[PDB]
Amino acid sequence: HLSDMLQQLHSVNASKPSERGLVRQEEAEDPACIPIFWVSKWVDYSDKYGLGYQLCDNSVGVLFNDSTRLILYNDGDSLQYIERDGTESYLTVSSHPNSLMKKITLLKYFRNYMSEHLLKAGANITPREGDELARLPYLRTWFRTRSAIILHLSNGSVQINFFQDHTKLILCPLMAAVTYIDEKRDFRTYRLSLLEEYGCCKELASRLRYARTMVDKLLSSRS
Amino acid sequence: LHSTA
Repeated sequence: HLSDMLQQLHSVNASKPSERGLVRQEEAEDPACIPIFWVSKWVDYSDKYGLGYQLCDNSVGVLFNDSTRLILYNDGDSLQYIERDGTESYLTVSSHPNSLMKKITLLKYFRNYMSEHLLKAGANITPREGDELARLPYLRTWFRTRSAIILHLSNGSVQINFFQDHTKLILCPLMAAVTYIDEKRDFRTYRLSLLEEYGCCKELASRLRYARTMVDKLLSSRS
Repeated sequence: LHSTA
């Protein structure tokens, strides 16, 4: 999905959306393209353990430093563990699977911390309903720059959270759509092809150019 | 080290 996302970004950036003779940004909105999943909260303990995160459906996950992943579903009991080599196993917290108690304990710690202390990004927003059978996406990779943290989910979504003004972009290659959460926490979703037609403000155009640079970085660091 | 408090 990254290559597709890159092409979609090249396309919108090349149309120079903030230079449109008449920018009609609202005409490019499409609430139907709101994501099913995004990252609502995160904790970076990557010095010793890894990166913990909460998705907007209240499930939590950790990408540990040893390349393994542990996901706790929002029922607060069902677990998925993904080993280095990609093997996935379903477990429960209440079973107490001994070899995983340290990782389970850390995930619980992160979960409680996020729940007690951190704001839920997109708190106001009802996620799009997904198919019940679809697997819960997990964090494929992440990195931080001086201006943002970049989070790449296994369903192809890329989310970029800007440090300075708390603005956020969530890019969805499957719909060729972007959700922009602005400095006032207002949530707007746009179809990229419509942004090409109707243009957009300098603030959104700037962030979309930065997004292309970030997708190039993801593609350059892939595996 | 964490998202917005």
